[PDB]
Amino acid sequence: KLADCSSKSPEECEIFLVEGDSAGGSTKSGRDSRTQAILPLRGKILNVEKARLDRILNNNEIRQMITAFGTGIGGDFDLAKARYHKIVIMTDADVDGAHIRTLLLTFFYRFMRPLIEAGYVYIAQPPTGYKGLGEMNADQLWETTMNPEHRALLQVKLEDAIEADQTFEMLMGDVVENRRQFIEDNAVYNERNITSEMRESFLDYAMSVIVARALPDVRDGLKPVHRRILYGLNEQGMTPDKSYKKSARIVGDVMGKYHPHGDSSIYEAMVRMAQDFSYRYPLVDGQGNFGSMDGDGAAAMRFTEARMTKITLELLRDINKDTIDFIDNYDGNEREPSVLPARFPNLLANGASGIAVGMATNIPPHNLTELINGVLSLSKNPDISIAELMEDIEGPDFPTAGLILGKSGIRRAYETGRGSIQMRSRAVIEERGGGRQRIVVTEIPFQVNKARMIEKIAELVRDKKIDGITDLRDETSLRTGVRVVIDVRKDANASVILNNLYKQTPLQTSFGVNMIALVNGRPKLINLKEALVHYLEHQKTVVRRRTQYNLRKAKDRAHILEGLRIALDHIDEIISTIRESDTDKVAMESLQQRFKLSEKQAQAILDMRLRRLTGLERDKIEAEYNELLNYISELETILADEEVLLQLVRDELTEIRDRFGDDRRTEIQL
Amino acid sequence: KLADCSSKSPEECEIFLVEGDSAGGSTKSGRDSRTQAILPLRGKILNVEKARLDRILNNNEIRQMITAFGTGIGGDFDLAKARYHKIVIMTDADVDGAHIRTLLLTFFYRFMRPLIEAGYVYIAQPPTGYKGLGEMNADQLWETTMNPEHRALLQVKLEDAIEADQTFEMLMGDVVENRRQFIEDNAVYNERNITSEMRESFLDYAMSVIVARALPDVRDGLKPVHRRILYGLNEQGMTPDKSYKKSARIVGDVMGKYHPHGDSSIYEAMVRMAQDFSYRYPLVDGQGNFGSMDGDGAAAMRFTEARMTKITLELLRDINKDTIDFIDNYDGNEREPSVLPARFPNLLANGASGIAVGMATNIPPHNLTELINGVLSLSKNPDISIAELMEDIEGPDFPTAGLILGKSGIRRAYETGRGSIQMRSRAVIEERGGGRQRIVVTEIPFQVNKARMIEKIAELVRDKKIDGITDLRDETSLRTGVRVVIDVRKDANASVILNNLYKQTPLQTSFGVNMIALVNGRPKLINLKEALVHYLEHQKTVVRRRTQYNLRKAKDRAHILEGLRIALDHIDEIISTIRESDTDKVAMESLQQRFKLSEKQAQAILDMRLRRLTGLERDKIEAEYNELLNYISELETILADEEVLLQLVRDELTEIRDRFGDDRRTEIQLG
DNA sequence: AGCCGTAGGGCCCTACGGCT
DNA sequence: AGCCGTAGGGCCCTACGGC
Ligand SMILES: O=C1COc2ccc(N3C[C@H](CCNC[C@H]4Cc5cccc(Cl)c5C4)OC3=O)nc2N1
Ligand SMILES: [Cl-]
Ligand SMILES: [Cl-]
Ligand SMILES: [Cl-]
Ligand SMILES: [Mn+2]
Ligand SMILES: [Mn+2]
Ligand SMILES: [Mn+2]
Repeated sequence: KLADCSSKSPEECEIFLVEGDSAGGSTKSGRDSRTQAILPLRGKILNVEKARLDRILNNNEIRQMITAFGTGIGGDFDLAKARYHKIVIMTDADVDGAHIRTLLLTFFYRFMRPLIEAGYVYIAQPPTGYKGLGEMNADQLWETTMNPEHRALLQVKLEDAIEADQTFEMLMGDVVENRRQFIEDNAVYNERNITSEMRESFLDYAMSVIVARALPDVRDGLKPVHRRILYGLNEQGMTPDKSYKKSARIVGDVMGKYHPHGDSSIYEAMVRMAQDFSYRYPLVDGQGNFGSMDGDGAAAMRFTEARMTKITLELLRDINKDTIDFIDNYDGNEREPSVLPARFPNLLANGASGIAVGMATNIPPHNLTELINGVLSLSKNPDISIAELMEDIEGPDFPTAGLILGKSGIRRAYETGRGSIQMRSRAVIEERGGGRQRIVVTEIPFQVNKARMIEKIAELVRDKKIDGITDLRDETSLRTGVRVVIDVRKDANASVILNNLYKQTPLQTSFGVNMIALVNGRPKLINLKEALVHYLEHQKTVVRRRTQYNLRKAKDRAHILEGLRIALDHIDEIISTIRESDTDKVAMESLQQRFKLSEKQAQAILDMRLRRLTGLERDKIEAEYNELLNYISELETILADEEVLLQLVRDELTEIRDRFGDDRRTEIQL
Repeated sequence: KLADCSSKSPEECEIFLVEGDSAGGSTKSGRDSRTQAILPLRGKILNVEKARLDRILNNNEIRQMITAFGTGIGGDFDLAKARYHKIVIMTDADVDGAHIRTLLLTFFYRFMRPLIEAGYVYIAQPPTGYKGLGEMNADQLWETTMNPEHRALLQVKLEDAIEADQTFEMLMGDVVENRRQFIEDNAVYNERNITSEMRESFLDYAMSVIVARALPDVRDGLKPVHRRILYGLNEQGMTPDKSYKKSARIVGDVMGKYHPHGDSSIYEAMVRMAQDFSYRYPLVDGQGNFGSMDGDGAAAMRFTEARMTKITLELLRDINKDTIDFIDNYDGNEREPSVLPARFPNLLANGASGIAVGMATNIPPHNLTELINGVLSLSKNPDISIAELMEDIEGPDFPTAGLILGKSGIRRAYETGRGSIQMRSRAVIEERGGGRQRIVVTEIPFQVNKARMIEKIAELVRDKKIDGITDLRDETSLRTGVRVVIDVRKDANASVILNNLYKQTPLQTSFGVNMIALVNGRPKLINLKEALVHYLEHQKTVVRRRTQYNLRKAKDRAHILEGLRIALDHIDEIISTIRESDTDKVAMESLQQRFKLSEKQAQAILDMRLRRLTGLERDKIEAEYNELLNYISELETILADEEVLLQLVRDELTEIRDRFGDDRRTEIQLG
């Protein structure tokens, strides 16, 4: 909805395009309303390079810009009717605002190309460090970005019409592989030429989606939003032994500290982590309505509560023992983990699916006993083959159970990273009395919506697209579990109906495996052994660093305790020394001198409470020291022999297998 | 919408009504889907005692119920066509769920009475402690509420049709005064008869809105949502000196801790406190788009940042010195203040508007300097008249400045608590060249939406209801301020046009004063002096309790200093005593009997660190003891003489006036 | 009239890749 | 063709009282 300017001389009038009304309100308050109109849009606009033509012309946003510009489109473009001589793209200073700019330019170039050639399209430059313009105060948006006296608008120029053509089709067109080859050749881990602006802005968007949004890290199997939710729960001590915490608090916590994005993305990613039909090993324990297999969303975040599951403690275990590198957060006010310790193989256990740019990923979940057995075998034989690994890891193990048809799709996916896996419901034919039968479905394929699949069966029966079905009911319940009943007409073959259902409904569904994950911060198609080799290497690194951290801290503490033991052994001299010093600093110097102490030891002596001089407190000091010396010698044994450290890796993985390993759910049928 | 059950036999089928899809999901997952259908609604349902039939019949929620029930309505009702023989009202277990229940009952009583008389209407009893059914797990909603083996449904009974009629008309009808009377007459601060159910659930709703939602407390000027926000900022140290904090963290924090309601009510309440066109003395310091006078909303909470203003530190000043009573929060997991110390008279300074039940409140804002001089005059003269307080407090002072026409409406509002005050835009007539003129408006009345005012004027011009306006523009800008231009046709009398605009548009707007506030937890219409009296009596209690807290605290400390003095004087024997003690208890027991020490004194000695034995601490400890003793008598002098306590209140008020007092913005012109 | 301000409640558009 | 899941972006109904 346009906020027009009062002047009607197009030569001096500017229209700014902003992402929405949050951004529009700061822009309206700061503008010069005589000459500066504002059109807030609605986020991502239609990609006209990919869209059917009738659909573009019906698009509400497309239509409001055409109307606003007054020019018309395509053949009917009349540049003499433009209502503004500066069209100013002013999206947010983040990667999504870069994307929206590339979509806006695609539309101008494909439908209002003379606007560009006439020098009418500009790119505003609002400062970085604000999530959107709505975060800026009006006078700041004026002085930095909109005031003609200070701003630095870039004018879009079209130099090479053929290169611009090709550019728009490669970046914005539907041939993914040309977009993908552009990203790989260019990935890096005033006036403005449109080709160049399109390239740099789309690459800026595409790389961010690839390494910091849609794909999981090979080491902990997490995407950034999930890693930040799980770190946020741990920062707040939201452990299984504590009471549930309001989901609104959690989301608001994670958004402000670590994840500068919309609340629905954070909340709905936390939700998936609590759903036992989505996560093979759920990472979040939800209290309340957390959605169903029928596609119902969760309850609004003001109602639900959450904490960590017990297995999530294994993801976070030893995160504060210098086991993983922390990084600066998005605004330099917080620290966050680049990766979680991940003391079970979470990428394969829970799987992943993510639509990135130029590529996607689709990793099925696995049984945790089999995975760790697989890692165990790899650790005892670096040259193990994929086939040997499949003796441990039979194939996927979906939270929703069901059946897998055959093994060659599994084997291809594990050997190459790509493969097609036919999944089936668990369905039986059974008698219902009076000579009649029914088909009874008790498990359905992974990621299939049950209500949607039932409606698809009702549509087929209604439209006479399948014969033999008299009735269709969902009898699922907490007491029953999943139970879908399809009653068969008397004397009709119910095996033929079922096989037809497998052909015409999601009762059979394929899972296309496409195992892409971040390896060393780069997207990579990996096979099964590589995924396990990267995980095992992470675990050797974590436990080595935890050992190195534990040894430093123990030695420091022992060093302190040696000072307290000296003080307990010479308590009268300690008192005399301190009492005869004017100041704490003279005391600290004199203690260092008399008793050969370090500064840290002297300050520990000065900080000791008189209660530490009682009998049982002196014994406590001696006991902690003796215990610490034994602990130090054990830690040093581990760092001195790579084999002992590798054996500690296997032992802690075996402990996790025994505590959290469960039975396989999906049956793999020959 | 409707998740129907599979049985088509009505006598065994039940339909549960819940507030929405969040509640519906838990209900749908817990139900027995053979006999239990579910219809989520959309929150507050239409009050059909107040609405006419055309609106009712086209309301989406009402239609869905009628279709689902199958019986038709009114004279078309047919009990034989009921698709269920149990209609179960299962709203959330909170006062707004009680309200929705009264609304649904009203609809059944007025359109489907034979359903009640057949005993087909029931009330479910989900357990308390959940914000909505969407917080329960599926299985616990089944076992507590839906399972026929353990549930306690209430069958709605109609026992006297004359009493029911009158009850529905009184509680839900148009006339407000009968509703207000029922609340006043009744407020206290497995089958169910419908009149009892309607009176109980409605009174619960009404009392909760009256005393814990829409009306300000007379002492600190705040409604519960605003108090909890501001307390929330203070408990997280979001002070003016610290950086801004993310609005979403604040809102999520306040909702979990103290305010179990929608995030839109929390965020919008914080937003208004940050608007210098809404608050005469803004309590929240906002970062980003916090809305405008055109009725633009604030940026969404994921974009904005907030902290306290400096004047808000005065609302919170002394909150940690036992000056106000803390209470348990909604779930018993937290403590929250019942009232803030409010070291400036914030009820009148910032005003309030609120719609409650059976009553509303409209308090206009005032100039801080005038208010405090008012309170000061009062404190010197309990018998002071309203005319004399108006020598200090001339009338409201809107953040939007503007003009007030005359004093008679102000005077009536201050004497009785009610009165109409005419607000006028600041408007001049000026030349624009070529012999033509214009009207220029630079200030609009309080709470008038500028863009809406402009389009009303434009509407009068295009509908030829006002002569002589040729053009109209909004030239407002950050550099210019508010500036609306109205061009006048050449030769037209721009003063006639102006006067017509005051008549026909919000350019002139009334403020209807209705000073209702909470006095001792009860709503009360109060005049200006009573409002000032209650505030001053608050300031006396706060300063007296603060003084008593510092006295208690200073005496505990001097006591500790006396025990440490003794230790430092016998430090060798203190150390030995301790060293030969196996446990801290034996040490405690020994120190007390040897040096005549209390438990806390001997605990302080055992807690003392070694660095405290340096040779100037004894004098440093003696130094603090003798100032503390000077400090204890200063405090005791205040508590011994009420005139001194009163003078201390005046002194701290005068200093607040000097630091935050500012000039009057609204001009009162005579009438 | 419809607006003030705390409350109850929810829906739909867009991009992106790969499988059907 | 339209589904999967992280992302960008917003709008409407209801109660309540006084004018
Ligand atoms: O308690 C907390 C904690 O952390 C938070 C972070 C962030 C946000 N939020 C919420 C809000 C966006 C969600 N509602 C948008 C409405 C627009 C619209 C239009 C038509 C139909 C519908 Cl249904 C809707 C829904 O914007 C924002 O930033 N809230 C919270 N709350
Ligand atoms: Cl300590
Ligand atoms: Cl304090
Ligand atoms: Cl208005
Ligand atoms: Mn944005
Ligand atoms: Mn509710
Ligand atoms: Mn008027």
